[PDB]
Amino acid sequence: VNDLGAIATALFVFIPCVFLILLYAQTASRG
Amino acid sequence: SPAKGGLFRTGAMNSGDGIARAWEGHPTFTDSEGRELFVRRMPNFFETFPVVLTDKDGVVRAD
Amino acid sequence: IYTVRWLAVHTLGVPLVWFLGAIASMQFIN
Amino acid sequence: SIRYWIIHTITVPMLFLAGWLFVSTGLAYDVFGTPRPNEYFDQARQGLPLVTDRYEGKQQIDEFT
Amino acid sequence: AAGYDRATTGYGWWAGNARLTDLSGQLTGAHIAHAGMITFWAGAMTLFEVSHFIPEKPMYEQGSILLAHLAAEGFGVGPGGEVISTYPYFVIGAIHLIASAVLGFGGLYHTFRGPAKFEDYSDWWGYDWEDKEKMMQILGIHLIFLGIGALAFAAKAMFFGGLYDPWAPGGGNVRLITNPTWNLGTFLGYITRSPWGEGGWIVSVNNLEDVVGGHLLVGVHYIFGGVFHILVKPWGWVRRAYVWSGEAYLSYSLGALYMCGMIAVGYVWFNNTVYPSEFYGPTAAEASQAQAMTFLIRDQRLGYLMRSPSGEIIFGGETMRFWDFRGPWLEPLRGPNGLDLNKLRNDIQPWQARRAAEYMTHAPNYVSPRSWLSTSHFCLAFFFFVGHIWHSGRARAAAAGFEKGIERKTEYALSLPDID
Amino acid sequence: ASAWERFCSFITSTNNRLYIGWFGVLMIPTLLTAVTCFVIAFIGAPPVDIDGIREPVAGSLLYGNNIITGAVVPSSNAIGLHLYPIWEAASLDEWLYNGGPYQLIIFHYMIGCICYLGRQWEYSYRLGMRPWICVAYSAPLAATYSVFLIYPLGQGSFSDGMPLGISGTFNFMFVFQAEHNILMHPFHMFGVAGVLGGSLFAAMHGSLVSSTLVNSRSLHFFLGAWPVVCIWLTAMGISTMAFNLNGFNFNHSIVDSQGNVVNTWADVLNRANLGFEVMHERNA
Amino acid sequence: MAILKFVTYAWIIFVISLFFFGFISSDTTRNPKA
Amino acid sequence: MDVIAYVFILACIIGLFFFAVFFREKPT
Amino acid sequence: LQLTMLGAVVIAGPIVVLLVALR
Amino acid sequence: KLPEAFSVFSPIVDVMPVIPLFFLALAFVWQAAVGFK
Amino acid sequence: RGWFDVLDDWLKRDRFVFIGWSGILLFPCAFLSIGGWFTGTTFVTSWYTHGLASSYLEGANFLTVAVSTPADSLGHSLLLLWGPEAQGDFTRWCQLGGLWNFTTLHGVFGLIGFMLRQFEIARLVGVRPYNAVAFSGPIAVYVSVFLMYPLGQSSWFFAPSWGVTSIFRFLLFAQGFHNLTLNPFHMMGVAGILGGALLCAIHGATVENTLFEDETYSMVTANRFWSQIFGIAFSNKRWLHFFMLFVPVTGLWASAIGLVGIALNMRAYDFVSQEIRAAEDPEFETFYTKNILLNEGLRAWMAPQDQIHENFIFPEEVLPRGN
Amino acid sequence: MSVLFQLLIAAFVALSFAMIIGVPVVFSTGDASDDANKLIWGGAAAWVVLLFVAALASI
Ligand code: CL7
Ligand SMILES: CC1=CCCC(C)(C)[C@H]1/C=C/C(C)=C/C=C/C(C)=C/C=C/C=C(C)/C=C/C=C(C)/C=C/C1=C(C)CCCC1(C)C
Ligand SMILES: CC1=CCCC(C)(C)[C@H]1/C=C/C(C)=C/C=C/C(C)=C/C=C/C=C(C)/C=C/C=C(C)/C=C/C1=C(C)CCCC1(C)C
Ligand SMILES: CC1=CCCC(C)(C)[C@H]1\C=C/C(C)=C/C=C/C(C)=C/C=C/C=C(C)/C=C/C=C(C)/C=C/C1=C(C)CCCC1(C)C
Ligand SMILES: [Fe+2]
Repeated sequence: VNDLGAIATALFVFIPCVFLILLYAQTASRG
Repeated sequence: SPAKGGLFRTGAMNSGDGIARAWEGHPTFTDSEGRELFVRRMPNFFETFPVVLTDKDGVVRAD
Repeated sequence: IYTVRWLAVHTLGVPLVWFLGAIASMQFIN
Repeated sequence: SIRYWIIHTITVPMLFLAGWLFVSTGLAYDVFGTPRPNEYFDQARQGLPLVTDRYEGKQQIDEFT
Repeated sequence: AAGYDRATTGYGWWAGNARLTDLSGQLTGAHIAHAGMITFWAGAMTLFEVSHFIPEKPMYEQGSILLAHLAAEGFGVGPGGEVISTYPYFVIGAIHLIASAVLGFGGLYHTFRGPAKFEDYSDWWGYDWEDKEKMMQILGIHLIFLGIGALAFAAKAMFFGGLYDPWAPGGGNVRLITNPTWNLGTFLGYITRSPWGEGGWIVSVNNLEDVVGGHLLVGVHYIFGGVFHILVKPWGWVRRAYVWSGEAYLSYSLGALYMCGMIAVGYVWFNNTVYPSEFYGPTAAEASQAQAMTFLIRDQRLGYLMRSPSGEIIFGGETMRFWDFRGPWLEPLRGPNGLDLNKLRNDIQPWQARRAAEYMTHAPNYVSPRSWLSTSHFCLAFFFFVGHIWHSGRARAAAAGFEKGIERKTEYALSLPDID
Repeated sequence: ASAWERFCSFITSTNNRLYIGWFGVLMIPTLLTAVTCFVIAFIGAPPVDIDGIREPVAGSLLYGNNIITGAVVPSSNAIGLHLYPIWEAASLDEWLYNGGPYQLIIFHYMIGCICYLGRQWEYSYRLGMRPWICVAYSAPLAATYSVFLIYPLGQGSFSDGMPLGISGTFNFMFVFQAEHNILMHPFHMFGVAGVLGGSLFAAMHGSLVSSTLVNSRSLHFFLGAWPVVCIWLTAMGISTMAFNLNGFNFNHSIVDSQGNVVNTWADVLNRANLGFEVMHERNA
Repeated sequence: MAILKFVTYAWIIFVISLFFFGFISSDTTRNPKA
Repeated sequence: MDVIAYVFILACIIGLFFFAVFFREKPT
Repeated sequence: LQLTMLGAVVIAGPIVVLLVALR
Repeated sequence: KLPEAFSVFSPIVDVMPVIPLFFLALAFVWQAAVGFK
Repeated sequence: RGWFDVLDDWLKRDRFVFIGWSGILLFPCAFLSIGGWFTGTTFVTSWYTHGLASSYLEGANFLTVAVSTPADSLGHSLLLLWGPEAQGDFTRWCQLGGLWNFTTLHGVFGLIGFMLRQFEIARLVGVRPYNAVAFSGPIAVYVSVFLMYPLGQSSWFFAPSWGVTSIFRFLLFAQGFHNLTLNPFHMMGVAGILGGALLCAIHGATVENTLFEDETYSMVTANRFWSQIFGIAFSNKRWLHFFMLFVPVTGLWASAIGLVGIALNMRAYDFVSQEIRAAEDPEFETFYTKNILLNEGLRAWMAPQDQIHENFIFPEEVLPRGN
Repeated sequence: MSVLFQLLIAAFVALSFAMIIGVPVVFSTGDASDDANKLIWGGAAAWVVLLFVAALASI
């Protein structure tokens, strides 16, 4: 299979996920 | 042709059928009786095509 | 008396009736 | 009410018959080029009249006609 | 008029029959009229199918279903599934039409003329839904009638003409059953048989002795149970484990009818004994096996089998899915372990070889009576399941009191402790 | 405070995080069994002799497939409608080879679905609300029972049931179209109208409410009723087609006056069905 | 195998009995309004 | 190794279900 | 041919309705 | 085929089976008379 | 008050129906599109373009009438009634398939007029025009299927002919040649549509079954019911209805992108690793491979007659079979 | 007596249709009960008698 298939899947999984988690964390810290 | 690709077939075309190096020359086909027939070319649509060598007059000779 | 609604009703009904007659006529074709 | 009834009674069946006769008298076949049931093929003209050229399509149909 | 409007009942016209819940006389009239409808349909359809009957064509080719039911019971049939005369069918249809006339008269009479609420006229016929004893007794009486009916069917099978047994020698023949099965071990083996392909629950009955004995047993039980219901009270736990209202009884009946409809579909689609293939046409299994055997006959005439998963001799191809199918025209060519090839070499009597092709053509353009019955009654059974759910839920809620909506100021969810 | 009473008050209690109830008592084990076996047999499971011809077909992830192409293959053609419990099997490897996991999954799953409907009713009762969510839920239930149970019953074997996989579903759809011409069956047209119209009405209702919120009850009744009725109809259509009562057929309809046949779109559709069918039917 | 079959049968019977006795145990008194 | 990618995404989905069910902020 | 009896029944029904409808 | 005595009444039977449907339709006609009150 | 203000007020005046400025584009175009379809089904045949009998005069059924697409030789010619093809001859215009172009183009402008109409009505009433944004999805589907797809192909001949069985032919053609079911965007479209139906059904049932005994339903009871039955529930009404709006529209847009992809044969037709692994050994058989075989069969058995203009001649020997 | 039998059945159909029309009106509205009740019950009795007569007249 594509050697970049796993990398593309991983980055697709990760980047929006870390974005959303960062937004939620900097929301919840605030009152 | 740009109408023979795919959405997730990635990379350059040479990653596909490979890189060309030489043209084998125009081929011509003959049957037992010596009649000169031709192969019908695959249109853009078909992913696979049935090979059919037909007489120029429109009669299928071999396949 | 030529209200816009009159126009609309007729623009619908006239061809509708004509085509209904035509289709009925086709039904009796052998 | 009552008044329009006269007009519709006089007219609507006339329109119905208009469509009826438009089909029955065979006018539709000429108007729309639709073949008569015998015009699909001659006694042996079983080939299909398919257009092969964009530029002279109407004349080619005239040949097919 | 009064009570026939939305204001005086609370039910819209589209739920008009709901108004009949507590009007005993008119409700009884509606039931009687509806029974008249059913029997009118029976008689009318019988007369229609007789009027369009054609003696040369088979029933299943001809396309008759009410006639096949009578043919199974043997009214005017002969050996090998041949009619002798369509007169008894006419007799049955006419009787049903007359009975429908009488029932319709009674229904109209109670609907309009007779008393509206029997409670005013008398007390045996005046009943209220929430009277548990009265409902028990009525259920018992009707159970007794059903039991008499079942025993009547058994008596017909034993003394009056019998039934068309398609396991009689040389093709089917009308027979009178003389040795009913009564061993209880057989009955338990039938009940506790797997509903799956591992046998068949009750659909797997293949001889008529078991059918007649089963009807005998059930009629006896129905009469006994009716007497028991008349003579006793509902137990305390029974009184505490049900809902006692008209709609609840309707929902229970709906559930029972849904179950019966599914079972009837199973019977008509998998059974070739109590639905003789001579009349309803071959089952899907019978059609596939007949096709396989006819092809084998042709291939043996001009100069295919295999092993079962358990290792017997079965046919090959798709038809392996019907490896365990048993049939009258195929049973003589059996063996201890599957149909032997040697038997198929020289044991095919002419009538079996004719039945094979006759069934191969009519595989269920052409739609078998089995297809009609199966599809219609599967759809009916599913919708009756839906109705069972609807009415059971409504009965439970109405008995509880929250049927017409949640109460704004005493809402129950507002008092529960939050789960988070 | 009898031990039995304490147990009953535990199960039929509105303070659990998820309501259990008596129907849930059956729902939980059956659903857990189905989920566990589905996961196990979808990750890794041997090839299955779907055609009952000693030739296998693989469908698991560890045997090469991905999510789009993987599936749980239906039980073998030789088994027919026979239940195939593990303890009724010659050998575990053989039992896998005949497709037992499919049977396990579908049976536990169907029992769990019907018990889930019951649980919906039960909790609607326990909370004091009109109990007709279950009636609405009965439509997709009917659809699943059609593809998984009723169609194999009509066809005589579970090998004709729907595969449990994304591509298996499409293969099932195409074979069904080939053998029964479902597109030209009016009930499937009702189902298509049902789903498309349900989406239309959902979009309209959502847009209206969210635009103005910045008999009207009959509106929500119609919302609930329309797609449910259409799904009932299309499930019944599938069920009827399970008994060889196929849809409409207009092939070879118009004929020339002398005796020739003029093609219509229905003939093109029939030829497409012919292609699908002849590619099916390994032998004859 | 034999252990598995026994355990499965016992479980099915137990769960079915639980269902039955639950629904006969006066579960018409669980509604809010009651 | 694709199997690992698929299984990891699936396990993350199941964990998300667990947290979304038992750890949602209380509606009010 | 058979439309006569069907029309007769179609007359029979609503006539039965109408005779009550007069009172 | 009907008994040869009854054959004369063949057309009537031809409309018997579809009679029940009318009853259902009849209901709305009844509810048409009272104006769906 | 100039003529323009008089005209504007006259358009906005209350009637049985509201015209507005949008009406000037919507009503003529919608009416012409509908009339074109009715005429094409009633009288005009496709005997010369597809060699079919797709009209009532021919004796077709309601399920088999179709305003069939123009011939293949015309490419993407607009087929104006006065163009180089028709040259003002109405009969040749009909026979060549110009009714398809007439209907489709006037349909495009009718859809545009309808979206503008919803904008205008929402402007008059004074509420957010979420209805227009919702309707944006159907326009995307229409433009992707009836314009972009035949434009990416050889001719209008490959567009969906306006009908019922013709649309079914289009569906089967798409599966055979583009393997559409395996396209992820079509999968998102299917999920969107089925989820929209699911949302409509359960929302209706919930609102009916949490009615107060007199908005009008117990949101608290509904929330608790779904939380304890399913696990999750909407605790916000605005979110609930915006989600109902959002799901089907998104499904339609995803499917639209899928359809524009296959318009260029940029189709997800196969998985490379599966093809390689099947090439290595013939025992390896999965459902995807059998789907591929079905596609081969459908292509081979449909091409000789569907694309009659190509004069395909495949003998019985080359036709794939399950031997 | 075959023609007699056919005429009898025709009369049976006539009476049956007459009862079909009359019975709902007589039963629903008992405003003219004095003659209506006699009419309807006599029609029923004639119906029963005619059916019983035809029973033997068949053979
Ligand atoms: C489909 C699910 C269903 C089933 C099978 C079912 N019911 Mg109900 N049902 C009743 C009896 C009943 C009986 C005796 C019975 C079994 O014989 C059933 N039901 C069965 C009455 C007590 C009560 C009042 C019913 C009442 O007063 O009137 C009934 C109303 C109507 C419009 C009947 C017209 C039928 C529809 C047009 C369907 C068309 C089918 C088609 C013609 C078939 C032929 C094909 C054709 C295309 C050729 C009742 C109701 C009601 C409902 C509802 C929703 C149902 N049901 C549903 C069912 C009330 O609101 C309502 C209710 O309870 O409100 C309080
Ligand atoms: C007659 C026939 C002809 C062919 C030959 C053959 C041998 C097959 C013969 C068949 C004879 C047979 C099979 C006889 C046996 C019939 C049997 C076992 C019928 C059993 C049916 C089981 C049923 C209802 C289950 C009922 C349980 C119910 C309701 C629920 C009850 C309770 C619950 C849990 C909810 C609330 C209400 C209540 C009462 C508390
Ligand atoms: C509705 C339905 C469901 C329940 C059963 C029931 C039988 C009732 C069934 C009804 C069926 C029937 C009989 C439907 C009849 C439908 C028909 C034919 C309606 C047709 C109306 C016809 C119309 C507009 C035609 C308009 C034509 C126009 C502008 C022509 C446009 C033109 C074109 C196309 C070429 C250039 C010139 C010009 C003039 C611009
Ligand atoms: C109703 C309707 C539906 C939708 C709403 C809408 C407002 C449009 C409304 C409008 C119009 C319609 C469809 C009206 C339909 C009216 C009809 C067909 C009424 C007919 C009722 C027929 C009935 C009783 C027939 C009963 C026959 C019986 C006893 C038996 C008769 C007999 C038998 C078979 C034995 C031989 C002798 C004899 C007398 C022939
Ligand atoms: Fe809402």
